[PDB]
This record gives sequence, structure tokens and C-alpha cells, in this order.
Amino acid sequence: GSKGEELFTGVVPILVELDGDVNGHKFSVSGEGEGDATYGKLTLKFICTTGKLPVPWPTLVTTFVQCFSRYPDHMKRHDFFKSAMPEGYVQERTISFKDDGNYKTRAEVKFEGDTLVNRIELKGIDFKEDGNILGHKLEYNYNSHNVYITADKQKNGIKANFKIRHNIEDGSVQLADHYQQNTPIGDGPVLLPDNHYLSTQSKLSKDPNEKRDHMVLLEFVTAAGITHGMDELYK
Amino acid sequence: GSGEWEIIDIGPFTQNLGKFAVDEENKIGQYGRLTFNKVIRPSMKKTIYYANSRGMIKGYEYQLYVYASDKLFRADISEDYQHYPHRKLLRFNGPVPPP
Repeated sequence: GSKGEELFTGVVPILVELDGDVNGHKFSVSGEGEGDATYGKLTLKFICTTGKLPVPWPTLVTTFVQCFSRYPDHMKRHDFFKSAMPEGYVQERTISFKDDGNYKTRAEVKFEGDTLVNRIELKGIDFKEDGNILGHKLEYNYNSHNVYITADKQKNGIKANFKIRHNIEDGSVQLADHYQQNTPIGDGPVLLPDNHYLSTQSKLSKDPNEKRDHMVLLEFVTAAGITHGMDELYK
Repeated sequence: GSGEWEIIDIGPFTQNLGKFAVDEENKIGQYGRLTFNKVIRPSMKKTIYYANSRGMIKGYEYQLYVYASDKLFRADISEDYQHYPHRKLLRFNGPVPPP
């Protein structure tokens, strides 16, 4: 339960802006779509605005808005993300690709007018020139993951840990370990959650009419991991 | 690997695949400058999969009969979602006899 939660009861337009630098290779991406947190549903289309994207599209999916998560009614007291709105939250991550380089990201997620905007800076370093990432050896698809969340009372926000599994063309899988910290931008009260996780499913696709290097994303996110109705057992 | 060839219709999207083939062929120059006329039936398509045990969809391949500069050619095009730009001209030759 939060005031910010009222801002997500209907369909919300989304804008995404990223500037990246991976091993010196500079690039930019813009994205647009909408989210409907009532169903945990996101629809987004991203375009590289600087030509060809120097990394595989799947590597950027987690970087490109967990405030659109569906939290069940019995878990609404644990939804930090919406509680930070509309002033929003800073989302910082380190993403370590196993046996390869790493991304470091800082993003601000906040309303600008009626639009929920995610603005990202990304720096990647230590990547291998013909590794799975710079070598473009990832399949163009995405797996389902859990995002494990705990309160970070010290910073009045939350932290998350999870491991992305990227399918590799040769049949192997490339692990991307994610460490995440979110903190509110404003200083209104926020909700600090008990341990729980976000169960996420994502489908990648292409716009048959699109000439630019691009990604179409359909995502469903649902909060879980806190049991319903426990109290009644002891009555 | 790949799936089986199946017939597809020759609407505007298939016509645009034929225009793509002629544009690509014109870059290579083997047949001089060609002017797209039309894609005719039969048009064929098959699915391309990643060559591993998951066998997920990687893209598609097309076989077309394309008239350009009033001569009939056979063009093969691949669409590969892993690598940009996604469409590649694989084959363009003729003239060939009508199907």
C-alpha cells in the first residue's frame, strides 16, 4: 500500500534512453512502449540510434522498470518500486559476464509528465574481442528468471541478486551475474519489503518493417515468495 | 538445421522481398542494372534453427521467382535475427524457365 501505487492502476506510457560505452565502442538506444502493472505486462520497442549495436540485444534486456511488476494484494506492502513514485528511484547494477567483461549501469526511473522514463548510463570494460558478447555469439531469445529482493534499510531502498542465463549459439549458456541497488530520489516515505522475488518471463522479437538495428520486448513480471493466509492456520 | 519448405503467398511483403533481392543483386553487378518487375508464384519459405540441442528459431529462408528487366530469376534470401542487417541475398541467377 502506497500513494505511488495509484499511478499504475492503468496503462502507462514508457520511454527508455540509454547511452553506452563498451570497450570504447560508444552507442545509444531509444525505446518506447507501455506498461500495465495490473497484469505485470510490459511492451517495448528499442532502436539503436547510432547504427549497429556493438553488443547483442539480449545483454541489455535487464538494463532497459520493475515498478510495472504485478504484486499480489497480500504483498502490496512490499512494493518498493511504486512507493518511490512519482519522484522515482535510482537503479544501479554491476553485471559480470562469466569469463568475460562487465557492465556497470546507473539509471533513473521516474515520471516525466504522464510518461514513466528510464534513463541509463552504461559502461562496459574488460570484454574479450571475440568472446560471446563482442563476438555476437548469443541466440536472439530470452529465458525466465527470478529476481531476489531484500530490504536495504540503511539506504531506505532495496537490493537484488540474480543470474541471467544467455543461450549461446554453440549450445552452451553464458552467465551474467547481476547485483542491483535501488534508492529513492525523493524523501517521502517508501515501502521496505520482506524477502521476496520477481518471477520474470520475456519474449524477444523483430519488427518485420524495421530497417534499424532494434529489439521488440514483451515481458510479464509477477511478485512471489511470500505465502498467503498464514495467520489463519493458528486461529 | 532447418524445417521444411512451404508455399507462401505473394502479397506486398513478398514483393518487397523480391525488391530487396534485386537491390542487392544490383550492388554486385553480375547482370548489369536490373529493374524489379514482380515476384510470381510459387514462393517458398522454411524456418532456420540454431544448430544446437535447443533448436530455437534463428530465422527464415526464402526461395523466390523474380522478374527483373523482363527476365526471370531465382533468388534465395535469408533472414537471420542474430546478426544485423538481418536479410542477406544468398543466390540470384538466371534467366530461368518459368515454373
